[PDB]
Amino acid sequence: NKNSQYKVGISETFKALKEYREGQHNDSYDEYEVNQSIYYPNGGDARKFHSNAKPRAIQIIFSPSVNVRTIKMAKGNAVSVPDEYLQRSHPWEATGIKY
Amino acid sequence: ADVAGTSNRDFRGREQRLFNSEQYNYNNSLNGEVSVWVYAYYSDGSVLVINKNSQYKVGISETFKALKEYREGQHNDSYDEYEVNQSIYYPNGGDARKFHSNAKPRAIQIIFSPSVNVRTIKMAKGNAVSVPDEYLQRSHPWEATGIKYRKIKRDGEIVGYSHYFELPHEYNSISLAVSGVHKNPSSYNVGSAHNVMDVFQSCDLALRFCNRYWAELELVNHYISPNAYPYLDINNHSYGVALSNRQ
Amino acid sequence: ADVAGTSNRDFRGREQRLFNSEQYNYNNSLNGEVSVWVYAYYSDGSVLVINKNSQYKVGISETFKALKEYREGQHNDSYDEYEVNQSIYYPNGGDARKFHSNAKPRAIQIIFSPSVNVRTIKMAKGNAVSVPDEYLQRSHPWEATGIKYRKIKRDGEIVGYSHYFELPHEYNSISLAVSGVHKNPSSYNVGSAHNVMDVFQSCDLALRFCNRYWAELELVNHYISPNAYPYLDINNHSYGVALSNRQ
Amino acid sequence: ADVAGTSNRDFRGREQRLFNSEQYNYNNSLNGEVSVWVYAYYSDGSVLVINKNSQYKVGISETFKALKEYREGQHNDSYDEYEVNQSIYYPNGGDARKFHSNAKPRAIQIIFSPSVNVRTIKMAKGNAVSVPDEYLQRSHPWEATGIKYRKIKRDGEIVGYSHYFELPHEYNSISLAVSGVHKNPSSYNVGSAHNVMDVFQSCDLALRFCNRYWAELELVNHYISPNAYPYLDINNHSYGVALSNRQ
Ligand SMILES: [Cl-]
Ligand SMILES: [Cl-]
Ligand SMILES: [Cl-]
Repeated sequence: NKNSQYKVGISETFKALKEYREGQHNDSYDEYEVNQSIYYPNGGDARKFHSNAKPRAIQIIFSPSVNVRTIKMAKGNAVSVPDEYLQRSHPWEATGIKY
Repeated sequence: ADVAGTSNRDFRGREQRLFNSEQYNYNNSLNGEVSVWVYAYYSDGSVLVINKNSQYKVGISETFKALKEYREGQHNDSYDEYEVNQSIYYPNGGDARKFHSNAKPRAIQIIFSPSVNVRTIKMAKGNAVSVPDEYLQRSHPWEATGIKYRKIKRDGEIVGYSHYFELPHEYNSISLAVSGVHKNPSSYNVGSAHNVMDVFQSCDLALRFCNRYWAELELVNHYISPNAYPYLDINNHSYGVALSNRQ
Repeated sequence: ADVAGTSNRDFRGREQRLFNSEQYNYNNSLNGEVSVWVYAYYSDGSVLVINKNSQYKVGISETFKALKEYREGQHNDSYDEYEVNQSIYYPNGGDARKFHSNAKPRAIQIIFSPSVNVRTIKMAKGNAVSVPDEYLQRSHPWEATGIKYRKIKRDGEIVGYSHYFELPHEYNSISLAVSGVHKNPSSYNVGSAHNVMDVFQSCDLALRFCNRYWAELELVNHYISPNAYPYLDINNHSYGVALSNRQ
Repeated sequence: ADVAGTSNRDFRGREQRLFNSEQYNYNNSLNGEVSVWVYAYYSDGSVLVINKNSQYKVGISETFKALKEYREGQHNDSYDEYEVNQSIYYPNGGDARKFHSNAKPRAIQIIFSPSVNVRTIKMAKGNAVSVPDEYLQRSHPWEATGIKYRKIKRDGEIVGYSHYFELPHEYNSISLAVSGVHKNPSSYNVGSAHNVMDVFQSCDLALRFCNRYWAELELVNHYISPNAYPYLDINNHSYGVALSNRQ
């Protein structure tokens, strides 16, 4: 959650959105290897096909004080590029119509 | 139809050249990305990359501690490295069991995308307690280092800009921020009242990436090359893809 | 000699076809195996296979707990998974630190060898405390599910039979047994007094196999294909070897 | 309509009574389940339940070692308990650091469903190396203990059968198997040639359940009561549901 005057946003990497269980085991070495295999195909040496730490869905909610026409989203790939290659990336999409 | 590669009717040929030219030129538009990379090189040959990609302007700011080597899911001497930090912040301030932490970076490479204006680049290279120039009272909060950036070139095209500095001495203990502004040859100020709130949104929409690769070879193979990123390796070899007016 | 592939004197050709036909037909004899496989699919993409191979008849019976994912030589949340079991056996019966155990199977595939009689197949799909139908008092101990089995076919031959069901809901918490009888088109009952003690010995001589593979790809490559086993993958692709009257 | 509870036209009333009667009677049909439970009582007040539910006949067979207390996801003295096993198998055979293992059961309760024929019940209560009666040479492989089974009754109906024996002495070290056959008052032998292969399939289709509950109270609340199972507690109190001709 972020709460601010005038404007507000959240920006998270692939890694930061993965499940983290505070004070429990997290397969932290294997999950480093998972990250390498997500960043580049066959880039890692993980002992699993699918990390259960990967999100299954995202909900974005705005307060009723937002102007919906101003909403912008940068949904990147796992190495934080909006649209396949930086050279051809618009840094956001205006997704207000979908809210 | 005309035969391939013999006439002005090779539309497949003309479209391939336009496809590459449009990518090059879109990146340099005010609609396009500007990107910075900081590479921290460690003595075990591993490399931390921090990347940020944003519209209008972009930067990275890291503390002394955040630039030290961290091996995800391995032992890191985490208690001794707290003590190392205390002895770096103030001479004889700590109780570490080592003279030199191998987690300290041996060098930094800063790379900008070719969409940066080099004259806008600014760097705050601080001491280990995050003061730019010895004491805050006498610190200019940045230096304009653009003149030091080398052109990373492939097939005669600029694919990026590199500033590299080694930290080979025991006293090279740094905090680091770098900043650049997207090219804007127009007289439309992207920060004028009309568009300033879009620049505020760009700060929130900027995407970050960070990862430690085991070797420069793994960085070139699995980070630089697959993403068409510019790079300069220890042997002064340039990587990247030339796009302007090219098939 | 006659030239290869031109006449009825290609004895190498005729023997190759008979070799394959004899394997197909031996399996369908009362001397031959009947085999069942249960595949438990987990959310991490791993697959538990349980196989049993026996003469006359064959089955597998597993508790709720035994079908849960177990990673040999890794951490399994073994204390929390005891608590998960208590909360599955009775609502609010446990003190687990999670809503959904990722060790719960997401789907089950049952496969029989082509030597099964499909009309004999029986399944006991129980609740998590191993009761077939809500309460023992009103439970028929099985359902005859043969009508639901799809033919796994290669080159027009039936190489096996598949029943697949997903468990995608939080309330899909099962115990499982399945049973089938070897084809017997004759009027020699293999369980008649003459041979009944041989069927008792078959129960003791049945060979079991179990293993967790990391991915369906590893299962296809290293389990299904090397052993000439039938299979149906998530993309509805059939695996196995056609043998009847084939080179 | 007629008023509730005043006439022979209370169809809701008649259907409720038939619904319960049909459950009672279905269980006693040859289509119905026969169920056995073994309860192993430990000194810490915990109770291991092993349950098996099958058509035609049912049993449980456990080694000395398998009946010992196992606490999932807690410390179990696993090395010392190996040594305990060696000293139980042969006097002075081990090097344990204790006189009495608190993992040894203090008592056993065997319960059968009311669908059992009590005259068919058989028990093999072995020594710790799984010999029924001192030496194999002189061992009958079972005793017919039906005469010792008490009727578990609720509202005048038999809801189950109980055999209970304490193991309070240091020398009470047992292996255990128990077996019973479903009621069959007909002259249709379910093991005659016509149906014998269905009895073989029943062995494979039998569903098993096992779990350690922390207390008899937790067993009554979360295992016995929710599943409409019969039970007899330490205070000689009967649990279960009367169904025959009852609303
Ligand atoms: Cl523009
Ligand atoms: Cl035969
Ligand atoms: Cl009947």
